Amino acid sequence: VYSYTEKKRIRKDFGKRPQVLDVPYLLSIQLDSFQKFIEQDPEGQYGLEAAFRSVFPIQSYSGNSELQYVSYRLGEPVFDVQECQIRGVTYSAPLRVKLRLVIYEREAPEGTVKDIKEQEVYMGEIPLMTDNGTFVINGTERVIVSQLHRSPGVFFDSDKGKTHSSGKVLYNARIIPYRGSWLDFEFDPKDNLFVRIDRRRKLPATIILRALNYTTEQILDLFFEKVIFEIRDNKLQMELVPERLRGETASFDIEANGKVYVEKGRRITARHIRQLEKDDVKLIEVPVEYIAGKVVAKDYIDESTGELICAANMELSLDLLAKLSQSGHKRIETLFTNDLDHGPYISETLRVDPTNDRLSALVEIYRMMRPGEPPTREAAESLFENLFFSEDRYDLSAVGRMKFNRSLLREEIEGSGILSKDDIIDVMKKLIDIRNGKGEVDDIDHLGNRRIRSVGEMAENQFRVGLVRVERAVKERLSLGDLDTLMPQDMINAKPISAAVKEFFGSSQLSQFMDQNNPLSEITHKRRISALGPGGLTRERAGFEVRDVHPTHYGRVCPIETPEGPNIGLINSLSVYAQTNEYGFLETPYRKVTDGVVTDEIHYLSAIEEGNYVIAQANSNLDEEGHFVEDLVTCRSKGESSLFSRDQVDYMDVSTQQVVSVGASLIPFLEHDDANRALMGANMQRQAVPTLRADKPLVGTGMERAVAVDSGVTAVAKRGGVVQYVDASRIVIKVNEDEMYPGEAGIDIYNLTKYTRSNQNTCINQMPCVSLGEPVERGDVLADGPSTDLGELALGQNMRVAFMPWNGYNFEDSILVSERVVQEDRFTTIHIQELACVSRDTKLGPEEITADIPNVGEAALSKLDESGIVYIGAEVTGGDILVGKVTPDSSLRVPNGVSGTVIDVQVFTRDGVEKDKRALEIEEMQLKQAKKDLSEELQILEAGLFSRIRAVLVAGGVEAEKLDKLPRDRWLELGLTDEEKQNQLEQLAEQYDELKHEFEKKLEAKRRKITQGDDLAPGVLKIVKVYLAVKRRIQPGDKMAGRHGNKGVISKINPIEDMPYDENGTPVDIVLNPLGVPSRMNIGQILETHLGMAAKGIGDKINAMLKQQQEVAKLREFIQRAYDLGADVRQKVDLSTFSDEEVMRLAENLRKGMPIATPVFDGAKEAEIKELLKLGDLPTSGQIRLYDGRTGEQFERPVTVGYMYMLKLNHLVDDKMHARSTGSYSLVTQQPLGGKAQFGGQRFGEMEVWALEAYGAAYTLQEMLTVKSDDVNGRTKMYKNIVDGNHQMEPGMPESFNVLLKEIRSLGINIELED
Amino acid sequence: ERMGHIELASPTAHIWFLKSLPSRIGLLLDMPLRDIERVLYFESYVVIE
Amino acid sequence: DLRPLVPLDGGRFATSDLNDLYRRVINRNNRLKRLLDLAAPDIIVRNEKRMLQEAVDALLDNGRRGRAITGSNKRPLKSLADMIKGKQGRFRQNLLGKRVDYSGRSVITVGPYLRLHQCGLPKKMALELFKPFIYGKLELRGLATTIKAAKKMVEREEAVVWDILDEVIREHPVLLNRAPTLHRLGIQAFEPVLIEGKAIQLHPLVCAAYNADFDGDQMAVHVPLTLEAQLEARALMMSTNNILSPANGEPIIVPSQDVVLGLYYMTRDCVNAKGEGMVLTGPKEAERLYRSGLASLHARVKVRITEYEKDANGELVAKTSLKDTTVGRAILWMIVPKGLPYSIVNQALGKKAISKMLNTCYRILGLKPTVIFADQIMYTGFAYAARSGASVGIDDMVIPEKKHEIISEAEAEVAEIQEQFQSGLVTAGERYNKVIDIWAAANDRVSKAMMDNLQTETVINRDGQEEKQVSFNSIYMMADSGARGSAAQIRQLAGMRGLMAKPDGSIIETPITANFREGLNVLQYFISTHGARKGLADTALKTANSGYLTRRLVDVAQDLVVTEDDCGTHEGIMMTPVIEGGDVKEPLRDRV
DNA sequence: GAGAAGGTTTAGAATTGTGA
DNA sequence: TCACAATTCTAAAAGCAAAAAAGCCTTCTC
RNA sequence: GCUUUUUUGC
Ligand SMILES: [Mg+2]
Repeated sequence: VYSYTEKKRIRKDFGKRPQVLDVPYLLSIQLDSFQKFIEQDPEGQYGLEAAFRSVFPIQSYSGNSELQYVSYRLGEPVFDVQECQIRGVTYSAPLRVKLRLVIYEREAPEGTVKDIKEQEVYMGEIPLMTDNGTFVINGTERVIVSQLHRSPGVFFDSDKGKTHSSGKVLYNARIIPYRGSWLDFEFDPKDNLFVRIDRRRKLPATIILRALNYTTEQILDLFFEKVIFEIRDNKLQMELVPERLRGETASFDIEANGKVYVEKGRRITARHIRQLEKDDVKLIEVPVEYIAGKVVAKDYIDESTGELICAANMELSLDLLAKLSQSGHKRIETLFTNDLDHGPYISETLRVDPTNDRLSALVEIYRMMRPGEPPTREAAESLFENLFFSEDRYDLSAVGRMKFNRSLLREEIEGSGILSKDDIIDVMKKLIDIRNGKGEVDDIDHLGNRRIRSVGEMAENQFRVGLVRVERAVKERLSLGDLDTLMPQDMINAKPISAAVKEFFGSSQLSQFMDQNNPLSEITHKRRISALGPGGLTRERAGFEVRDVHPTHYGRVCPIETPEGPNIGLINSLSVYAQTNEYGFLETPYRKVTDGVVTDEIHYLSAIEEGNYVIAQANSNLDEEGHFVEDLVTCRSKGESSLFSRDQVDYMDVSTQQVVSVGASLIPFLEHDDANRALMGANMQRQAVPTLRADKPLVGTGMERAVAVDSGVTAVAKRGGVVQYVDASRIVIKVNEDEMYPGEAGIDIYNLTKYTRSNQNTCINQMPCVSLGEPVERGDVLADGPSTDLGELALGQNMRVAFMPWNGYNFEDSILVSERVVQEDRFTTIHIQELACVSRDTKLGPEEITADIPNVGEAALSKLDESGIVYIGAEVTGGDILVGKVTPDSSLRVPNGVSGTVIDVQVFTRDGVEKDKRALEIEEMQLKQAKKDLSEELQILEAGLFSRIRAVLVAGGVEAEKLDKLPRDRWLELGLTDEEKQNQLEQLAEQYDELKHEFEKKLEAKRRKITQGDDLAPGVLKIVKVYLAVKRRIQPGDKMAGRHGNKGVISKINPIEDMPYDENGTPVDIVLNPLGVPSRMNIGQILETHLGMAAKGIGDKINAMLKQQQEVAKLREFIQRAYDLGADVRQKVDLSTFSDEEVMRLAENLRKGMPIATPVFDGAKEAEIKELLKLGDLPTSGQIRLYDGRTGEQFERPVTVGYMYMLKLNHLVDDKMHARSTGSYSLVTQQPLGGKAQFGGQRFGEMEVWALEAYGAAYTLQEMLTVKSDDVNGRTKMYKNIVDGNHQMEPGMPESFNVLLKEIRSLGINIELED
Repeated sequence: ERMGHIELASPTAHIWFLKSLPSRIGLLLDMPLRDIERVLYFESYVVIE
Repeated sequence: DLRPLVPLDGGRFATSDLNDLYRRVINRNNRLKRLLDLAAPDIIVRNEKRMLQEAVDALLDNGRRGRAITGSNKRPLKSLADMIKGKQGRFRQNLLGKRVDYSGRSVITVGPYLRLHQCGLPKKMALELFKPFIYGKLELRGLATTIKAAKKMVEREEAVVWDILDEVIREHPVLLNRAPTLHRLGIQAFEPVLIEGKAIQLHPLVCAAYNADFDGDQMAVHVPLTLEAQLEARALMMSTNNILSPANGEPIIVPSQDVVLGLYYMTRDCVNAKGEGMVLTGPKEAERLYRSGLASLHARVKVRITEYEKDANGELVAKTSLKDTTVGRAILWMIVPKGLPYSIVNQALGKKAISKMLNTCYRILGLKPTVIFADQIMYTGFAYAARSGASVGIDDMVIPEKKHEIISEAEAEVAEIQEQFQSGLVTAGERYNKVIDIWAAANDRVSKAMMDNLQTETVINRDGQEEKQVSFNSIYMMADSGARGSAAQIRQLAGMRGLMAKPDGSIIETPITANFREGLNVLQYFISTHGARKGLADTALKTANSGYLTRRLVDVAQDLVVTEDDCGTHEGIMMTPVIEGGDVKEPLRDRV
């Protein structure tokens, strides 16, 4: 099938792989999250419900008067989005929560409430997300970028070999909670087990166990297995499990049953224990020498004296053995300790510690945490109980609990966020198990451990923090005051909540200013996941391994889109198909392949879960039913590309386009560039500035349409219908009746945006792209925003390049442009500059805006109304006047250089100052447009009502001739019978009446909103903003680029008579250097140039056979021939179903080259490019034979021409040039100001002084840092001497030296200059 | 060019000389810095002769 | 005034930090004064004196001890010490590095027609830097009476100021400086030439010195005022007095990429062309044959040339003879200065050949002929590079016919070793090492195959039986001639691009058998990305460490000056050629 | 409304903690 | 006595440029 | 005319 709007230009679409999953809605990442944030939520797991339920109910100190939660509602905005931009105030919504305070009785746990007082309390606004994923905070449009951080859980790191200077392997076990304190267990070269909290001073680990209601016996039982010694008549026969002996030496004669099983001197091996277990050896005698080498487990106390015989965890020596041997106890418990399979780490740690009891442990911790205050028993108890085991102050998130349990091989995923003794001891045991050798560490680059926050989760955390501050306030107040008098609102005051939310949105490291100079720039500023922010690493401390690309980013994060510079690899971009888990982790889809057949069920796989399977490759040839044709297919089992059999696979990749972000998928022939060139191309295609007349790619990737529609730039139809009225300022679409609601007789009005400033000072307009009477179906564009063309994404123009050297005017990266391109305004852009005059009320006279200006003639006054403000449409230049304002001479002058007309003036004034005459004129104008537009919103409804009257008034004493005599209104009092017909007439009259009422009631408010003043900064009368609109051309110095990272700066604008011209006469339009390509291996550009030449050849053939008119039969035949060419091309357009009028419009849209779509990784091939070149008339090698314009001679060595798509980046030479001779100087250190806004001078940093010292130029340096910069009297004398005619200086001495001298002097350090 | 000054009601220690690490005052009075700062911040008494 | 309280825009005052700290100390001194006046109990006077000590401790050096004091914002405020030390104190920010008047900035572009000591400076920028000189010359010529009138005149840009400006711009060097001035040649003086535009036009031959291509860089121009400054720029810095690197002997005017391609393509030879074998009376006849289409720029020809050998002490002795050269080499000979010998331009002039040719010019003749020669070399290189029309197409990089077979055989071999491992006869580590070895062998074989295919691809017949010559392919020329690129890049463009390294150094066991003229599937591209991201991160995080190293080195060795003529000592160092096991690495001649 | 008004990554040097 | 050696704390971490937005004390009161 | 945050270029 084909739409009736995608049928105007069909992209000849190469590419063999029939994809199954369509590209999802690219903005879902932020739309879904902020949808979750605000949603009236039964069962309240996420959103504001979660926060309120967490913080409420609030209970005083048994004050018998407590407050709970009922419901919450979001009101409506006071202002819609567009006027929020126009005015400057946040697009918000008010939050109202149904609180309910209830007063108990005396001694009333069981006692019913005596008073119930309820209302809605107003607590603060919350900014809302416009339907494009953006927020409007103060006029400006901000984006709250996602954040990638470490998921809460337990992480066992190595610290491999960079400690102790001896290649020891330490081991660490960290607990990261969602809100609390990091708890760390760690090892020491001496093989102790230490703990620490908050990365502060370190302690022996076991102390925490001593604080958890434990004695030494329990600890030893926990972390060791017991061994039994039995005092016997013959030297302590010992009970032996064979498995406890493997990998050990023979220190004695292993004997039993009157038999020696294993002899001394040898070593126990696998066969030895085999012999032992086959024989079922129970007990073995052993000399006391080996018994002396174990440590006693339990504290042993004499039954006679009631005194200790031998405390635990100390070496058994022959003296102690003798003393205890006759004590009468014949059973001794020791600790199995093999230096390979086990280790007594806890034993030595118990040796180290200075504590013995719970009191000792708690006081040690308390002295550890807060020094200065002497310890107190109860305070320390409360503290250590509150530091980890009070859910109000510590909390693993539910994701934290899931990771915690999964890591420790537990079985449930649900749990409780408060820590437990079992969990701590189990972490300890896992850490020791890693130390022993069993188990392996967990890295921190794995995308299983890293988790995406978003606007929803960040906003919830901020709102929660604010609300707990407020509940602290209400709790403090609620224990006091007379309860029955106060309504439940006079204690909240809502200040902290609004303060916290506004502060997070307005000024946060992630809620940042929007990049808006494209549709691509926005749609890829929103799908950005930033490693930085509060609760994340930082650029300086950022490591060197996190910046690298892990083998598990396949399908989740782009490898070739990351802004090089200080933060490379910390700011990632989210892949095309990647979605986010229920918890935060990133999924990507995969086709299920049960047997060899590749089934068509798609399962989303997370990061950890992707390793176990063996996942096939996106491009693995399969033959029309799903058997992998090849014998050995490629897969990626566990982070290791490898080669697997025809049937081991358990998944396949959805699409070949799923590994790359959206911005890197618009580059054609990506699989021919180097990776670096692809990165630079993906990064410069986001700076392209939108030009006057957009031009389609003509070699694309089929992602232009989705990118253009999936941003909010283009006005797309909501319900399909038939166009009814088109215009440069609005569109009116008549909805088809089938889609229409049951009533309301709706039509669709679209108010196109016209010449407004973007954040980057560009022009965002929208051109209608539909004619009158044009049927538009649901979901089809109507208005082509900037850099958009028929709903595609047109970032630049497609230009006829030739690759050759041309007299060194394209030496390194320079470009050599024809003047034919300046002539046509191909690369001309429109910038808009918003200048502001702030009219304060100063002292020495309150200021004004009078047009009267002293000390000026009539040159400056000829471009003003009598109020001084400029007529809308007046060209101005540097140093002119735009607003009249004089001292009691602060008139807003045009700053230097900025030129062009004045397209818009806006004046806001506060309620209290009389509007001035131009304010009167402007507000009246706005009122008139409001009334006109909202009378236009009246429609055929009333005419339909009159027709209904006429139909009901068909006859029955009716004047058929006089129906059209008088206006249609008076059709109700005419003659009629006395039946239901007259009642229906009265009902129609009623309808007419409430139609008036309903429209008038809405129309009134606009008067109020327009009339009123607005909130300025305290102390200011009124803000006047002018909107100049310069128009930038192209010129030498302007930076230009392609899509493959082949940037360069325009060097010459060469006359058209000089360009090389092929024999047919057509001059070449850009000349690019060949020497670029082989070094920086971007072969993409050559292939794009050849495919462009092929496509424009086809377009020329169509334009020839159309201009020199030939019948539509030939056109459909040729277009079909062009649309077949290929092999297994998946498109297969059927052209015989167009009716010889769709073909004509189409072929008229193809007279400028046939577009092509070359998907990212299975694009066209060389052979098919050659075929398409043949289908035109062009030489197959790609290279034509050119002539030299200046001499007319022929170039040896045939040269490569073609059509390459060139962008124009926003680094314009006229915004970079700057110069200074003498201006204004800073105050403290009398040195020139820095910047181009200030008339500033160039910094002469240290390195340049070193260069000058190296040459030996001493006088140049002296005049460079004494006269030209800083010596005040010296530089005035220098200026005077230069004007006079004598070139000489009296240096003197700096005045930024005396500053230093005095600042050191204002310490206690007398510094002076000597003889 | 013209400075000013403030008369402290009592003496006070110059931090630069006190805790430059190494500290001038410390190894001029051959006695550690922990106790010197403790005395300075009014937490112990130091005898003289 | 060293801590001003400046009324910001409209109606508010911005209080510096020090005013806050001084205010606090004054308040707390007043409190202590009153308390000691009233003779209050011990505890509170102790507390107050402690907290005065604390206020001053924060005043003089904030945050040196715990609990750094914070102001309105959560961050610490800046004391005296923090106003001196650090990267933002007066020592590194306002004393060693100053902002400077009479100085502009703009993009740099390429002007390939300037002489080696000129720079094209825009008219707007130039008129703005040289304003006081313009005032001076207007006043001296009398066209305006007073500085007010002169200022109005220049601000309105009458028709006279342009000729005045061209007079005051005559012999007035300006210093061009690129942003990270790394070594001595990052600042250079130049003669301005007024230009219409907004980009500084910079002669190509100096780019290498600046390390500045034209992808949108920017340079800052400063103006010397006094006469010592102008003489210093003219005599010490001028771009002609800097043609040898300071760090070693090598020249710093190596002709770089387009010019070397023009000279290489011009001075080559092909076994059949128009006008092969004729005899030409001299270089001039060669030029007027090539310019009229009767012969090819490179066709084997006998020519009668005269070279000047200066065997006579400071006197040139002519020698006439017949040589076997091509039209290209004679045309290039028409520019070489007098005293050179003819064999110096009679081979395919790569980049090394051209650099040594300039070195021998400099050594035999001096400076001025070498400057003229470098200019003429640039102009001729550009002209004949343009006329060659040397372009690059897809067919100019040919897959060797044998690559298919080589990769198939290596696949068979690795299958054999994998089956050997299936039987357990081969240990894992040995299996891995041997697989890596056979893949390296296959890569080497295919690379040599393609190089043999390219390096002699052309086959052509003179008047009969065939003949093999070095190939005129475009990409082979770009790499061979030293223009831009090496053999590794061409290997990746044509033959398989070898094996790739996982970030941990481990070499993956599945090479990228597919070059760039063919596709890379998704996985091969992902592996390539591992490799590339490592390098980008290296550069980004290495520039900073290099800058810090250089800063330390300078701030140590910033006192050595050459002060005497001979300290008069007999000690020294015994230098001998170094040997790192194998052959001699650094020979004695270069050593001493 | 608004005036008052007290508020990582390493390295190098220095300490002290057993350990003689 | 007096010597290593382990723990603690301080010092540094390229340059130039442009843009944008924020921003200048809580409270206590008449 | 100062501090911070963010971004971008080289
Ligand atoms: Mg550059």
